[PDB]
Amino acid sequence: NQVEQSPQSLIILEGKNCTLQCNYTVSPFSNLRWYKQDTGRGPVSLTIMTFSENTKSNGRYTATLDADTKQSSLHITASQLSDSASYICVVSDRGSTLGRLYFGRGTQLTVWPDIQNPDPAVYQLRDSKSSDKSVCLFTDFDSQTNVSQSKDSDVYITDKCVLDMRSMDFKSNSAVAWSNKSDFACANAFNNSIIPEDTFFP
Amino acid sequence: DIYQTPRYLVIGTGKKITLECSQTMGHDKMYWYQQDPGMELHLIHYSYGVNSTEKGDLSSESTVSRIRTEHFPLTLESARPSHTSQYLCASSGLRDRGLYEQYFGPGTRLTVTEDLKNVFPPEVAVFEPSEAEISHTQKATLVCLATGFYPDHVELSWWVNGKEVHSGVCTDPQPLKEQPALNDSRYALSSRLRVSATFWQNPRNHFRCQVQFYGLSENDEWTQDRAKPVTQIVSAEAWGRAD
Repeated sequence: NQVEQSPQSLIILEGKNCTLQCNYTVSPFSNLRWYKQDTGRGPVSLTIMTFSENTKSNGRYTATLDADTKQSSLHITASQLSDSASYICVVSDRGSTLGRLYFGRGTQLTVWPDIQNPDPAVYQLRDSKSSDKSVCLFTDFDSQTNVSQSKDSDVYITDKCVLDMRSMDFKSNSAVAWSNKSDFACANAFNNSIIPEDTFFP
Repeated sequence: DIYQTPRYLVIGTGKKITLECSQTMGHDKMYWYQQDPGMELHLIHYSYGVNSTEKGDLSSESTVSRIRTEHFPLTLESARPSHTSQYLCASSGLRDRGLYEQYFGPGTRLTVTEDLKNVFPPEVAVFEPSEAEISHTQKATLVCLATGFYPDHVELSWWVNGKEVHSGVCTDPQPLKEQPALNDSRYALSSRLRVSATFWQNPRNHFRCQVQFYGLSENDEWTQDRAKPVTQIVSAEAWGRAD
């Protein structure tokens, strides 16, 4: 590709800044853009810059260009959850109807919450017997805890998810495991994962 | 704005397909992109105006037509698994500054499958908060489970007292494959709704997990003697529990 992006992917906590990189070999050069693409949606144009402009801002998004060295950076200030998305560098060779657009492969960005007071626990959730299942919920662990998918087509483990209780100023991570088979209990549902030592098992 | 239909399409192999794209901003240049989930945007066709038709850096089993400035339909030929992915329509108009801004449609997520007999709607279950969580945290987490569905054409939403909520909700970004060794594996998806303990303890509060499933149409031929896996809503509910 004539447009390469760096890094391939990164994971950051909310509150922090980060910088994505675009390098190109497109010649001639007319303008450079940064798109944001949310999962399942179409890209949104964040910023356009011409060869003679250094820098362009859109909210907490600030793009930088050095046409001399064929390099642009997108800097994100005070990252929040919704920043989680794929960011695409696109370069155009000519500034008019006849120009072609060149898309980088994009950088995947994930933004996890900053959990100051973790309270890891594995709860069992009832109701149903609608489902011949048993649902376990691993919750309130901090963002460094990694949730590993288990290798039983009986035992299903989702990856981790951030939920935001806006009116309480409270955020939490959670992962859901379940299995119809009887040989299953929340005590060992998350065995394949490294849960914190102090995890509350009721 | 710019529009795309259908949003979701499941189709058996070898069948003709047309993806509609409309734009009412009066834009001249229009584009079609193909994107595999997690991958780059490959340009496949474009148009300069009224009667322009060109090919992109990827040649496929596809054609487009620009009869009018508004409509830019795409045609996919003898349906082949490969088509499975997202097709994005876009147009660029002179936003200002001498520059053209690109605007994208919502897209079509296409799945192409060997046999339609492999299409199944999801099952939905809701699970109430554990007493342990309630007492330990004064919070209460409902979990919703959608399982047994093919293809991955699903939209999960939570309704409390008949109004849709987004606060306190997290849905898996990606679904799970029931059996990850099979081409047409069915899927499962999970979501959490978290509320205060006192909210949960009010037995007047009503909770609904709703899953919109996109499948076959009533027009589509069905020979399978089971219920046609048509586009439908599958749902599950719980009520607050005084305890």
